[PDB]
Amino acid sequence: FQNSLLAWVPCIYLWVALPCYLLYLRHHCRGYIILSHLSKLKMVLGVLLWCVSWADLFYSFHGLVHGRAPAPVFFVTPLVVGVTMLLATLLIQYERLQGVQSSGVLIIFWFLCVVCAIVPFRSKILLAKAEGEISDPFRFTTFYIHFALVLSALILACFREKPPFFSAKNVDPNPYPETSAGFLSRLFFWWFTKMAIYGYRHPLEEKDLWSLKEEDRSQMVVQQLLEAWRKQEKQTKPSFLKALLATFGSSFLISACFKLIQDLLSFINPQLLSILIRFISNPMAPSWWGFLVAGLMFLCSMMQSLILQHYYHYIFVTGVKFRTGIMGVIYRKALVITNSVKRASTVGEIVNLMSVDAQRFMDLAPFLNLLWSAPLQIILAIYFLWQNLGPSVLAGVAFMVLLIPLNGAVAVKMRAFQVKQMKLKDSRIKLMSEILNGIKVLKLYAWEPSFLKQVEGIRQGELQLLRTAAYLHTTTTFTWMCSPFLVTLITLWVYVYVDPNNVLDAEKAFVSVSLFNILRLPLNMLPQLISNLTQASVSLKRIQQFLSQEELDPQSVERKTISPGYAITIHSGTFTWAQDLPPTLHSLDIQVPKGALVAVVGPVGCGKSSLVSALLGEMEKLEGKVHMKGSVAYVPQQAWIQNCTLQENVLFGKALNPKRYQQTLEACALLADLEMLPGGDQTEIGEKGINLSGGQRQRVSLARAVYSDADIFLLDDPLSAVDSHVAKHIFDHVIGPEGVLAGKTRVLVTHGISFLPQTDFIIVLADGQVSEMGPYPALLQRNGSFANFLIGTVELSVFWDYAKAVGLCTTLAICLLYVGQSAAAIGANVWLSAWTNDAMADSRQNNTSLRLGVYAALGILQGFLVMLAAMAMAAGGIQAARVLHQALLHNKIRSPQSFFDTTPSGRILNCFSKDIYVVDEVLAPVILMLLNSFFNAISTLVVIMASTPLFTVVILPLAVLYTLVQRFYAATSRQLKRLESVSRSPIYSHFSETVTGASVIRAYNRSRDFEIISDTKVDANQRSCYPYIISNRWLSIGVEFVGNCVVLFAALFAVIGRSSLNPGLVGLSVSYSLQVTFALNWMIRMMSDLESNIVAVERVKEYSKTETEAPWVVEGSRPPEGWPPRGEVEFRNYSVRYRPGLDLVLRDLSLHVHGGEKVGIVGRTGAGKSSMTLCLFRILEAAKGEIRIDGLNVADIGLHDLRSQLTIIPQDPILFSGTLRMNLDPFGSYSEEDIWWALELSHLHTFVSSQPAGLDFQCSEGGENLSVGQRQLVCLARALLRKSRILVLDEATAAIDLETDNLIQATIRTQFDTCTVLTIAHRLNTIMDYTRVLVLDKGVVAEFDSPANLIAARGIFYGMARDA
Repeated sequence: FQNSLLAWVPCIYLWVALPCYLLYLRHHCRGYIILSHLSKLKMVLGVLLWCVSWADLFYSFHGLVHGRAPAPVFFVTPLVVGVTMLLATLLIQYERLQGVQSSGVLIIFWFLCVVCAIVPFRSKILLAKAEGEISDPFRFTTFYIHFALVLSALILACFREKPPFFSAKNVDPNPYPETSAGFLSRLFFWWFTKMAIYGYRHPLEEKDLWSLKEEDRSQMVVQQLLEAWRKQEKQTKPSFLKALLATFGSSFLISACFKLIQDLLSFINPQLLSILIRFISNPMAPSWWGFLVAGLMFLCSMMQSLILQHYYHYIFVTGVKFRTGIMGVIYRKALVITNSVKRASTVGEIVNLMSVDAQRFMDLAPFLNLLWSAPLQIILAIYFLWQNLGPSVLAGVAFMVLLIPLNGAVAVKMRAFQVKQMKLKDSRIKLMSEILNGIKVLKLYAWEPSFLKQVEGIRQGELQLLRTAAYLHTTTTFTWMCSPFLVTLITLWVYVYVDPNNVLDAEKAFVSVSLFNILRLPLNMLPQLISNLTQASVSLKRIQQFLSQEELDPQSVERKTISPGYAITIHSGTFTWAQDLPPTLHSLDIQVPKGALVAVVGPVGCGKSSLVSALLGEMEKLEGKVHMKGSVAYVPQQAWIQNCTLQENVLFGKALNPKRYQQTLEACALLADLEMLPGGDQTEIGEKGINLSGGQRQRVSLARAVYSDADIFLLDDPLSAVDSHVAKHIFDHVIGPEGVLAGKTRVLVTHGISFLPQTDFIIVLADGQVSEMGPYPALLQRNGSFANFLIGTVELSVFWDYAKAVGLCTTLAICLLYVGQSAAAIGANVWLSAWTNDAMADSRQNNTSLRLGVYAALGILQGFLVMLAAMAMAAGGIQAARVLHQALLHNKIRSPQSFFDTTPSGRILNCFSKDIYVVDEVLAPVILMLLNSFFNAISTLVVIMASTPLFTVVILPLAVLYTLVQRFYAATSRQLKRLESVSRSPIYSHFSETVTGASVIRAYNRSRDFEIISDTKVDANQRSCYPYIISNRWLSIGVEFVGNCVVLFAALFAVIGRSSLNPGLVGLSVSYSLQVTFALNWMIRMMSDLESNIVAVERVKEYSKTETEAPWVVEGSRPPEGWPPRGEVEFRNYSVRYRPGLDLVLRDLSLHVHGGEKVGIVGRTGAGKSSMTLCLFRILEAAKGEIRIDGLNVADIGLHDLRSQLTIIPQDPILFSGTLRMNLDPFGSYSEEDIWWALELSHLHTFVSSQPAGLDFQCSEGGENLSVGQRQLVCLARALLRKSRILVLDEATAAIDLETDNLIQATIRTQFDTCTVLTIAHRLNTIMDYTRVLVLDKGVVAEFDSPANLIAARGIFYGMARDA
């Protein structure tokens, strides 16, 4: 009694001298004392001094068992001398961050600790060996480890550290706001709030993120990991694992003690719950016991949920440096791997070495501690269950383990139904892409119903396949909602029936419920652990074998010594691409003097590229030596271009000299290319840029080499794909004698001939052996081989649109079917909470059978009302998918052709691809988990208010706080993930190059510059991944504060009303409140996935509203059938426009055409003739005037009763992939004997009759498996299949030979001589045989008469005819 009271004295010194000392530490303002061995070894005497109170504290809790109760303030002292230790070992770490060499407060604090211990020390030592023997060994052997360590800390406290030598300000813009943050505003992540608020009001941009602290930069993590790798390589067993284990494994032990002292801190709270329950069952205990056990119960869950949010802050940051020091030691390897290794792989398979690999190393970081933590708090969380419910928790753990197989078999059965839904979805999207590509022709044959039905036919299969792939989410909401009940049910059923006298009471039931909740989380997240450890040790082997490749940098060329006058000197060398292959170049004796233009020529493949590769060092030199001196400019055969701007490629790491840059552009014949390029020159080139022509690319490479102005110019025939005139001009102004590169050494490798006469010097290779080395005439006269060779949020309207699509008579059957299961769960819990209040003295308390039955058959009802609601939600999700996709199709199909002209077919397809996939198979389970987690946080919070009603008064501000933190978090964590997505891609797009073009980089000795560029591209990703690691901690602090104020109040209001409560409903109210923060984290995760995934359904509903003209059939205004060959198609003041709001394309046009007569439409380009083929077909709806067919107003018919009476031969020949039968009659109303006859008229009969498939011939993606003329014969065959009375031919003589043209015009003349044939053309010779010709000019009719009369009229057609 007289020692515990004394133990408080130092522990009350810190907590009163802290606020008057921390404020002092706001007066140095720059300390940063360096972490030496006297500090990191000093703040670890804190953690052990804490683990020696925990071991002492839980010995008191072992007094509840065995009945022997310690003193009331005898388990409190270990819990206050175990928080000042977590405050000592934190003032040590925070004083170091300031400039406090001698602590002052901490030294006298340790002095107090030792002095306050001496009196208890001198209270047992005189009674230890004098009295006798051990005498309670635990407290006697624990009081010294809190004296040995306190004396060690006192010794290490009165020391003095080195001077701080704090740095300068060193940063003008906004820095990381953790450096220079308070002690409270750093424990609670309060420094992020300034961004969160900001992120709510404005859109975050890369200009707002935080500059990295210096030790986190991209170049200072790869530099430390490189040194470890090199030190490992010196060991002459090169393994990579221990290199980064010795690199980061010291910031991974700082995160393995937070995890420890948070795993140990989470088992206190069940024990305090047991104390509280035992207290309420006793009516004589003073209330301040209850208030003290309800106060500790919150200040022990507010530092178990604070140490955990700081373990995550250090293991996520150490994971952003696993994959930053690895994406930089690979990129530093990609620049030195020999070319054999590069050619024995794929450029895109090494990109995957950090795109796919080396990025799951940041996923394995969080899980790398569950390797020792998850076992630790199973083995421990069972030990506490065992002393509560005895061996009857073998079943409650066996079931929760057995739940891993029967929940991992429903993650590989959800891959059999997840690939079958990917092949089918990709077939559907391929059909959709084929429709969107050619929609013009598919709109104007009135084939819309056929292809629409064909798309619905294979959407039906996908929906039917989701009818069985969404009944495996019924089995993922079971083990999440009905497992917490079923473990309790199995445990209690075994417990009450393994022994008749196992009385079930309040503590046994509810503290063990709490321990089951603890045991749950580390137990269901072993599957992910094994998944990662097995799929991220495959990655490590790939990275290890890549880094253990062969680097070719053996100084293969001496850049120092040459006999004066020569630039290149090869001395009998031999070269091969790889040692296994036979040598490619043998015994080369080459003496290229300075400034000389040497042309290296020979038979095609005689060793031309190999010579340049050897001179650059790319070839493995088997024997010999090469001495080349000077800066080398290299022009590769296949030009390599950065994903950058044409000025930066041509600059290529040189200072912009505009006087010289213009000269290089003019000499390399690039000033011409600066005109027709979109942006001029600053346009991007490459994959995100514009595909330049091959000649343009190789001239860009030549310009890069020329502007580099190096000493030597190695050339690999850059003018292969360049026109002769351009090639000769380039040779004159750049390469040849009069060119700029006159005083510089040159080397030429070529297949050509015309450059040899202008050459200064020529070397002839002979199968890897130099044959002749002489000038052009000397070699020519010898008759050698040379002679022979010559952003906001979503409104309620979106959710109501989704609910209406699902069916608001099925949205009800879900939102009042979780209410039923919520009520059944509350009822089962209340029934248990009345079973634990057994008849405290009565023999007839033998209704264990009844009490167990009305609990089993009432938690089961809570099962059959979540499967019956998960199934209803799955059915509603697939119904919404079907309805929304049906609307999307039936709208975009009927959309006017103007919408397709405006919008590119790429923006259309993503909606059918990525805005429906989200609607189809990620919204259904996100809704389901948001409903799972909302009806767990509501039952939990209405079983508390039902027991202690006063508690309700605190739920109004703890809901304002929770919704406020969600509104502020989701509005920022949404922008940081978008902002991270747009910056993760450039790293890989930059690693794509520097692998393909590492030879060019090395040639301009430009490897350091590219390392710098990769560092600043990894660092821009890293500036946006450091937030979103802290917006998730500033959230989990504002959610584990709401979830721990509920813990405080559910106990405070249960001690306040202790006279009406009983040991039962308080155990429920309290133990069922510890996991109110596990359902508030899930309801924050899902409420923000949902808020972002649901913009897509309002996009799908936005694009389903675009205006359309959709009278396919009127069925009430049907024109008379049996259409006659009257052909009396007459315009009447007709006027049309492509775009609503533009000028009149055809103004006041008027004509009358009799049946069968041939009328031709000709004119200048842009006269609107094309749109004329679109005005009879009502593609562009009649604006002014009208159009009449046989005296009938066309504007009064269903569109598919208009277009199904007119036939054309459309401009673009489109063949939709499938059988050739489909491409001739999609509606399938044509007999097969007529089809073949049409193929004889089409003159395509020979092809189809010869082919084995015949009527089932397969077609590729739009007529690339068929020649052009075959495509036009297919169109003509469609025409003969239709054979209406009106035909509108469309200019089919543009890019085909005459023979096909002969066939098509002959068939038109013969077969359709009984039809009204309208024809448009630019080739008048096609229409010279037509009876009458119509000529349009400026959208108004000018001449309309016979070809002879129009020629006789001396008109525009007469002038146009002379032009042909």
